Amino acid sequence: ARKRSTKKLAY
Amino acid sequence: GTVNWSVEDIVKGINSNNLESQLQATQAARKLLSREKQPPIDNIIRAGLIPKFVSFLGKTDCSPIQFESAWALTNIASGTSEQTKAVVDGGAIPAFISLLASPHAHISEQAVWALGNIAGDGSAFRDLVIKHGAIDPLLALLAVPDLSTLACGYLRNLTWTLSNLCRNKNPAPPLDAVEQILPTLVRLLHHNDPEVLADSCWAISYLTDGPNERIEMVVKKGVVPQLVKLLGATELPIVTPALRAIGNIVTGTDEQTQKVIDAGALAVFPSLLTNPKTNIQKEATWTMSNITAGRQDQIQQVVNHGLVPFLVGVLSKADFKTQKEAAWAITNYTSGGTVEQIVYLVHCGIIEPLMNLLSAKDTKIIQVILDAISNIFQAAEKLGETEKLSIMIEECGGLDKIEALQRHENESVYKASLNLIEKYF
Repeated sequence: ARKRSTKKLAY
Repeated sequence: GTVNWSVEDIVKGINSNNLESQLQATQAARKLLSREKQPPIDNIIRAGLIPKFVSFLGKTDCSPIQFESAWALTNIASGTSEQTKAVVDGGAIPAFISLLASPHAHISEQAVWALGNIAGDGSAFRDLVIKHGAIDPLLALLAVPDLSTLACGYLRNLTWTLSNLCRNKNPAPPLDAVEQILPTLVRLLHHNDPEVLADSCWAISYLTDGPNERIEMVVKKGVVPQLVKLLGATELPIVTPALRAIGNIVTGTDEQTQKVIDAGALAVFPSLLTNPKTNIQKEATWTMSNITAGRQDQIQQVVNHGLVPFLVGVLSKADFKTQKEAAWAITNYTSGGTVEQIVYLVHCGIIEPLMNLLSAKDTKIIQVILDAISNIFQAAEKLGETEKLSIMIEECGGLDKIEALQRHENESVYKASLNLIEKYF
């Protein structure tokens, strides 16, 4: 019972 | 005019001491770098043009060359980490920050875009953009009474750049920067544009991906109800980040999970746990597994919303990763649940799919299933109904799987199967 845990080009 | 230039001609134009020739050559470079098929970024860098573009960023009396150079540098910074680094090494960060306050909206938007790329490279350049003082001018651009007055593309770009400022870990963004950004992020989370909403949810999901103190920073702003509302949206690009943020939040303390529950989140999970997009099902089942690891009253709220049958369904048929998340959810349920809750789980038909999953090759899911079965057997022991549970497991064909796992390579599976067979079979 334990909890478990970009870029852009301008065209 | 400025279409299909060679880097040689661009260099000759930029090297001339004629500002108009420089402007035309910079526009030609922008057009080269804005082409969809392999833009020649490395050639432009090797030509030594980044310092010239950075210098042009400061030509206040020639706004067109400011815009063209900002566009070219944006597209250079959109590439690999080495190319973004080449942009940063030219001194572009302070120049773009100075352009944020330009009276020309398209130049300011281009600077926002470029800073977004630079910060999106990673935590180092993110924190460096923050250190140069970008947050204040960025947020000042959104200091309007009604966001609807702003241009749609401008607002979307600002939101995306802020999301990149909230992005990445090891280290996470500075606490003071997060506190400075959060109010504008809440305001944007209440905006009506789908892309702005999606990027705001992504920012929130970044900010909630960390220790409970970061999650607490987020939840004290009162965003959980809006996140639940967006969780029930029709646009998948909105539901995905909203669901990620809700899952991150429920990875925290029991009180934060309870804030998620009180906002009505569970009512959405009948659809999420049956969503046709496998990613949504996986994320929702992981979120459920983290909710079932909470208090017994929270498990009871899961029961009251009729979600146990949906977990049985996901366990019976789904992508294997989703089925493994469901196995984890069942094991947490059985670990923290009351005897009544566990017998209810059994009455919903969990044993047969839980046993059919023992045929998998993954060892971790097998161990999780064996732990869940051990917990169920413990509840039955407290009820004196272990023989009925054993008969049920035998009719499903699970005893065969367990006695076969007695010959498993892993030590934990070996020992758990042997313990089960020695104590109940």
